[PDB]
Amino acid sequence: SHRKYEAPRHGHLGFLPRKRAASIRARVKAFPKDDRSKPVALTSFLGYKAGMTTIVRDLDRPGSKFHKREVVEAVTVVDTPPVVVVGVVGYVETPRGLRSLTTVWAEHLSDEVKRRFYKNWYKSKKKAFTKYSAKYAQDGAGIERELARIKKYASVVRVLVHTQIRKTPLAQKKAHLAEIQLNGGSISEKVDWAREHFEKTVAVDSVFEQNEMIDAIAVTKGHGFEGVTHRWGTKKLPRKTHRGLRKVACIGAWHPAHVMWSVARAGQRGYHSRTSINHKIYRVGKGDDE
Amino acid sequence: AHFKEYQVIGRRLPTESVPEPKLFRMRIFASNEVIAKSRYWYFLQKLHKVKKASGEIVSINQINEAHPTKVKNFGVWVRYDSRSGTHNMYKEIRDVSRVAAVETLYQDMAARHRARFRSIHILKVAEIEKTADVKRQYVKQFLTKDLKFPLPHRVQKSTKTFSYKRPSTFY
Amino acid sequence: MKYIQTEQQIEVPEGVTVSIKSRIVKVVGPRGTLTKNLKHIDVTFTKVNNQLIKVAVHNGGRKHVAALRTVKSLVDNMITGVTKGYKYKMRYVYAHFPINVNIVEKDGAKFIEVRNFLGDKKIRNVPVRDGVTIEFSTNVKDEIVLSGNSVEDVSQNAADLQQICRVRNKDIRKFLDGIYVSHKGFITEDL
Amino acid sequence: TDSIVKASNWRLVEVGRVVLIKKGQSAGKLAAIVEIIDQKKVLIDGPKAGVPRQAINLGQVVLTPLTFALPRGARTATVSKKWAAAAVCEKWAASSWAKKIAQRERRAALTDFERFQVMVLRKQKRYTVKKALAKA
Amino acid sequence: VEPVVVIDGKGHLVGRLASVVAKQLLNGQKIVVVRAEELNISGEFFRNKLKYHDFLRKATAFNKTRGPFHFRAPSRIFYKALRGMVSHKTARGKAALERLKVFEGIPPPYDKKKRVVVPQALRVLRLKPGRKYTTLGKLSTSVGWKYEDVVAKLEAKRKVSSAEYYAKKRAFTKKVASANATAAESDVAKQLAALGY
Amino acid sequence: AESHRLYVKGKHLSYQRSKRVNNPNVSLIKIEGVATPQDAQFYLGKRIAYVYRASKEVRGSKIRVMWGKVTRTHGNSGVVRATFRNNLPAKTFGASVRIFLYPSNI
RNA sequence: AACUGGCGAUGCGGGAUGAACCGAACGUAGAGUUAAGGUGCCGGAAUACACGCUCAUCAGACACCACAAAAGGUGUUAGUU
RNA sequence: CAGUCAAGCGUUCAUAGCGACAUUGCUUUUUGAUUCUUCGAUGUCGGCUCUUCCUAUCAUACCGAAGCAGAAUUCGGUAAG
RNA sequence: UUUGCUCCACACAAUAUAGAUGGAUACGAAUAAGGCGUCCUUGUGGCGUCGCUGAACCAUAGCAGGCUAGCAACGGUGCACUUGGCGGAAAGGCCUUGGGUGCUUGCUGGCGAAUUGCAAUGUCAUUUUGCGUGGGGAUAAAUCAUUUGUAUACGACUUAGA
Repeated sequence: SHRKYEAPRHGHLGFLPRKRAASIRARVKAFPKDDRSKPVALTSFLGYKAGMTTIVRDLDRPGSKFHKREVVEAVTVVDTPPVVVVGVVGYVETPRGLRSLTTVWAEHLSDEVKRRFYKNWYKSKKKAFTKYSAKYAQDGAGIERELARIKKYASVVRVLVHTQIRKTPLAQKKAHLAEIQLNGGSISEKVDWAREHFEKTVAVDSVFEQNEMIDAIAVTKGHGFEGVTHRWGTKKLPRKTHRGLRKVACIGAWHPAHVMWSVARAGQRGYHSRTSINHKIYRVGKGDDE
Repeated sequence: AHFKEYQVIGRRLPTESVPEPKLFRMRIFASNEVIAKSRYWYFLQKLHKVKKASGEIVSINQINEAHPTKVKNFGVWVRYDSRSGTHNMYKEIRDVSRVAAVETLYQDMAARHRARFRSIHILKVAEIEKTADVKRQYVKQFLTKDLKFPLPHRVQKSTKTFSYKRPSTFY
Repeated sequence: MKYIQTEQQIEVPEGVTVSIKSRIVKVVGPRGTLTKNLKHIDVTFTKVNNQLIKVAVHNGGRKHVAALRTVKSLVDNMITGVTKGYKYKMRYVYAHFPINVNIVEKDGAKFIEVRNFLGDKKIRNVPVRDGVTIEFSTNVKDEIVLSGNSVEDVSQNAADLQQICRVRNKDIRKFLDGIYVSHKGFITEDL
Repeated sequence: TDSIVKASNWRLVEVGRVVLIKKGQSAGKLAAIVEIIDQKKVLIDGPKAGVPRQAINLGQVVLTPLTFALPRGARTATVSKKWAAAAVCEKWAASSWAKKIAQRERRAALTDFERFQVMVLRKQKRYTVKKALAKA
Repeated sequence: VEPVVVIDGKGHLVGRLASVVAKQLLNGQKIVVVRAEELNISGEFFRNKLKYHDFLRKATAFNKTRGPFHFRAPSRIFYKALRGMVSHKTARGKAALERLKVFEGIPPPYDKKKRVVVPQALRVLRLKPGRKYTTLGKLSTSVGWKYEDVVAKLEAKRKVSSAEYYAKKRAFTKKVASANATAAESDVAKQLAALGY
Repeated sequence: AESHRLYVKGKHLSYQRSKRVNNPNVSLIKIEGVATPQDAQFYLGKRIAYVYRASKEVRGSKIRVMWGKVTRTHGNSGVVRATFRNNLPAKTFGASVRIFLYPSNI
């Protein structure tokens, strides 16, 4: 028979599976649509979430009861030391999707960015990009060829960048390496931009301007194995419940003779990849500035 | 099958009260001679008080088209049973022989009324040769003077599965 | 029944030319050039004397002999739009709120904008197709004239105006407000 | 200027239309459409070529470009007379379609020795042609 | 008969072509199908779109990752049609589907090679004129296939290259014919003609 | 010449079968080039060989042959029925067999 | 309940699948021929040959059997007065 | 639960909305009839909890109709998001 | 940690081929229309011609293709070098300048074939791997353990550590 009283289902089925994300660093699943007219620009930056604080600002909303009145607002501070450009990637579009045809790296790579490629860094010969550096050190001996390949092909160009973990006050010493898509001009112009910025450090103000509405992509806080009551927010069973109350009582009907995917079950909570949109930049503050 | 037209003459069994009965005749379109005799007795049972036991068949002779290589108009009066009732209808065919006209009439009734062989009585087939007696438009269409038409979109059946040029439907 | 041959003779005015490839029809006249694809009809054409063209269907059904005369009328429409032009006159109907209709050019597009229809703050923007000219007809109050060669484009623009001036949530038998096509004629009639 | 429409003419089936029988006893002989029974069948006759006078489907015959004057429903004698007067068989054999049929028959009727001879002559002609290609 | 047979899928009815190709694969023929975005299905686009939506509605209730996997690309649609006609759960059927290959457009291994057609599966020959039909690329885009524009772009590029090749081939053929006109009509040509060739 | 073949190619299609029962004793062969029984009649009685290769050498050769004969015609489409001294292994469905031109009647 | 034929007690070919339907009843094999049913592919066997009718934004597709009705439609076909 | 017909109701007006006398159906959610499975046992009422599905749609989206001037309503369509 | 590892070539040895036996031989679009030539007012044009199947086209003669000679024959073709490009959809293939060498059945010759005995696929194509030879080329990391806590039931995971 039917449900006696209608209630909305617990949880969102579009955020499934509620498993641990593949890594700490959440990737940009999709970049802004490309427009050739706009200048070549980074579409992303990498920061380290430091903490939250409070700001007070005069709200300007013509019609709210708090128009031209002070409002207190929570804010998040992301420490964003300038990220170094090391290498670029070209993506040729195929009837199976975007495929990277080649990746050209920079002449010299930072010790943190090779620590990224290592795991037992101290017990290592640090042989990393040594033969690539030998391939380098000339005008176009083997680098102008790869750049010309990316110019002739690779309708989508992404630049490889890494964070300055040493500047950031953590204990990691292992830079975070990522790609940011260049979303302006021609493919040749994007490759020109990447070449010019090889081994150059880009600051956050160049890409993000105040009062912008940006997205944050990150892996949420992990909370380990969780019961269904907190993992899905299901109703708690009454106090006099034998064998437990932080559970879902009926996890399925007799038929189909299976537990459905849409029934709430205990497991890992948190440490999921998330992309949360429409966060307003309240300030872009400079480090070299008391 | 290939229908043939038969003349079947049969009579009642002669009795000593009065010998030599009236010796009725019929034209029957049938696959062969056994079916011709069977249909003759069917229609004679429908008409007169006689049956195969009470009568005999004195002659069966298959009749040929007088000129089986000349095109004529054939008016066919039929009666047939539907799923609801019995109806008399009149169709006409362009053909070279009455047997082929009747065969194509049988196919026609099957296709246009789902009327099977059992539920069809060919009342009459009349060979009409003059125009202005052809009443159906789907025949007067081909009695048009100096008629010529093309056959657009020729489809050529191939023997091999794979072809190495794209086809043409030109004629 | 499969009629063996159905043919209609279309007449070509002395001032125009018809170029009929496989099934692309191009009519050229004083007013311009009008093209139409017809690869969906499966008809045949035969030029006769530069002034008659016979459209024919061989062994066509009822639904085919219908389309034959349909394409005949369509080609006559292209010819008439290339010789005389098509003019559609629409009147404004409004009980209390005056309908205010003008032309704007956003990025060079000649949109028609309607304001104060039943006195609402919404702006009703309709685009204008290729080859369609809008004239705000003086000498008669609240008239808009849509003129061109392609009768399909002209009549479809007029239909857009009519279908953008719809009234909702009201008894449309009493709220007769709207922009209605009152005249469907030729541009150069009685030349 | 002048209106242009592609003629779009394709081998009308009509009285006097010369056809090439595709399947059956004849299967490769010429006949004349004597009468048109229907959109799908015609009375044909092939008296010179050896096709008997008969009613056939238009599917069984292939219309040829040839056509000679013929009264509708003319008897076999008249069909043969008009066919011989118009010399239909000769102007058929002159065509590249009849010549293709004849060439096909000849190539099929070649023997093994004649296939070897074809190979030898092919080699000689290939040598001379491939020499003329570079020398011209 | 051939090592690999490559079929231009353009203008082919999907079911007839799949039946033909399945029979060939079971008989032991390696087959590549190209231009699967240009395959045809009889009936209106709305009709076949509703058919695909009835296909989409079917999924294992308790886990959709177990249910029927509704593939969207035209090549994968043709492959599903053919897998229906091959007994794919046995080793023989697995071998036949291993012999089959199907693509969108014409990849580099095959744009340089001859492409054939299957007349008993061609829409122009098989469908009665006037009947509506759909194109597999249009249907695939409507049901969620993401690469119609990429395929069309690369198809235009390949067609341009192939048209240049055809112009070059015609130039070479005209030149050889004009230059061997002299060497033709010779004694050897007369003997070859009289002996059939 | 570089072509030495003296046999016609054929495919071993399947066994003689109904819907749900096969008979491994009689195989069905499609001679490549034949599409009608009237043309398959030429191959009635001709020898057929399935030639395969095994990694182990038995009598001086790594190639093994199973011999058979065309018995009759099968169907309307030029397929014929063949019988072999050993039934074909059934892994050879769609494999290549050699139809020799002997015993000859030309 | 009546007559008969069956299943029970019986496999085999067909009806996808079924105790009863269809065909046909059974020793172990071989060749040929067929029944009922089928011959696009699964699947052995004609994408056979004919004449039509049908286009369905829930087509239809083979007896038992696995459903559909009254009433309607210038859809289209044939026909009567 | 839904149809067909149409004597009447609806100021006149069968069919806006209804609709008698009759008649055709669908469904298996709020009853029987039967006794095929289960009596070497399939844990029965209701509630609580939770998921999913159907549509014969209460609300919401967009529409058509009215005895729809507006407001509010009523009758239907696509529609189970 | 006596030649560990990669690339090229070939003294061999081994396991097998979903099945070599001359060639997967490339325009596109249309089909109630096209292809190929030619002419121009270069266009949806005029003219000619073709199709009606690949029954085509290429390649095909020589000990599974031998050894030697000649003749209008400087054209075909294999190998191996070099040269200029083209090809990113899965390019991994397609053209091209030039120098050597082999053959040529384009035409005419000389010699050999046997005996596998009257057929027996009568062994000639690879897909990998192993073991060696001779010519080059570069001399890493991961895991455990310790640590960490942006992580965690345990695994797994951010991290650090000469």
